[PDB]
Amino acid sequence: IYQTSNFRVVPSGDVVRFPNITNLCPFGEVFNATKFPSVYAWERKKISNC
Amino acid sequence: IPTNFSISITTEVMPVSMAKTSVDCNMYICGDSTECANLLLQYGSFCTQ
Repeated sequence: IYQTSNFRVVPSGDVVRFPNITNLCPFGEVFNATKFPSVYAWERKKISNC
Repeated sequence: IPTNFSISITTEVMPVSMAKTSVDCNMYICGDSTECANLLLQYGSFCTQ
């Protein structure tokens, strides 16, 4: 018996994980709110960087 | 001159073998990096020795 080289198992797949929310968008706060303006006096939003 | 006898038994511990160790220098040094192994190959065949 003569030692010749070393064997290695080449990885086939790949696993990448990410955190839960990472500053989730406040869409949920605007969707299910408590006060909603009328149709003639509707108010928009400026949701950005979410 | 002795007049009787005394059959005694003694012990003696002597090592005859040790731990058969085997260290893979390809995994000890440069575990999974490719450029690390490329630079290690420049130093010669020390791992084979």
